[PDB]
Amino acid sequence: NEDLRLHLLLNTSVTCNDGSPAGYYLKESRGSRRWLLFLEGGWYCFNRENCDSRYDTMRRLMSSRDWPRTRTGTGILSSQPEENPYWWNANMVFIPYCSSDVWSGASSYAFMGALIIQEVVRELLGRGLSGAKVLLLAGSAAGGTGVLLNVDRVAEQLEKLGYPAIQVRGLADSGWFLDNKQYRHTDCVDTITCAPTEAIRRGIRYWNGVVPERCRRQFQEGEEWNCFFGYKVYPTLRSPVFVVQWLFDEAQLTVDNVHLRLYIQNLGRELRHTLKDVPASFAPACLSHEIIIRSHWTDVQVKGTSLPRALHCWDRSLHCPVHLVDSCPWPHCNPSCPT
Ligand SMILES: CCCC/C=C\CCCCCCCC(=O)O
Repeated sequence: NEDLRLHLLLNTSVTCNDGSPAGYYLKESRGSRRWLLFLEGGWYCFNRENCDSRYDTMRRLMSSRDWPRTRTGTGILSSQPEENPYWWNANMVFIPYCSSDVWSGASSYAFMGALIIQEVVRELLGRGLSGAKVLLLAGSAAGGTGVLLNVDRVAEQLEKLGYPAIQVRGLADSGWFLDNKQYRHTDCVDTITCAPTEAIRRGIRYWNGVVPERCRRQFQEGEEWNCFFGYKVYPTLRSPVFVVQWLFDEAQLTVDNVHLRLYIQNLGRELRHTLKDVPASFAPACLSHEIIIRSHWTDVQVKGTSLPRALHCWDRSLHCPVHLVDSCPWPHCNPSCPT
């Protein structure tokens, strides 16, 4: 009924990590010229040991063999007006994360995250995307970072094939991280604990990871890893991109080696600073991780404006405030924070 339905890619060369076919879930919207393509998150692995361990304990993130044939859209993928006041009628696409590579892989464990996005788009042309006017590439966590890496690729691809009437845009949620110093230094062993900078150096070589050419050209060769960090990729992006980022992201803190005060401040403070020249943003002062596909994404507010209203104001100003960093230095100084 309102279910998004599973499709597997007709090009079987484009796969999940274990060779199973990749795919996408879709709920078509009679009428709408608006497309929402959401990239799922779920960490990553950068060497054999970590990927083997991910494969045994979090196998859904590496294979499509057990994917259910349908799933219900939630938050911004919801078709219920109460849950998704402005976007409920869009064409809804969910792209499951089965490449453990922050959607950067292009080598044909296989790491193919960038080609999966590429392939999904090509398929959707023949499903009404050909007749589309707005394409919003959204994603949470690793999927939030994957938007940054892919949004201009997706734009370029759609010109090449003869579809300049589609406007590609980005929404990066909980995907904007700092390449910073750890609280308590430690070796690059576990995914959860390895430092942000070393993790991706490892990752990019392991995944034959590719980054957007406009960021790539403007770095020394073998230095491509820099382009995983929002502040370094962003000013280079041609596509308009809205940034949703908790000031105190739980994933950020886990790789900075915190386990539940002067350090916190510095992080929270620099986040404000990295975001002061991104005009499209929504950074509530809470302790959390991800929001755009949670049903309670309508409850959060900064400066009187909800997240759904901010994105709408952002959308209106592209065809009502849009830059909204919550103003304090402490998690739980904002009464509408979740749970
Ligand atoms: C937070 C680690 C440094 C960020 C570097 C590259 C992007 C990876 C983002 C993965 C977020 C991990 C949490 C998740 O995906 O649910």
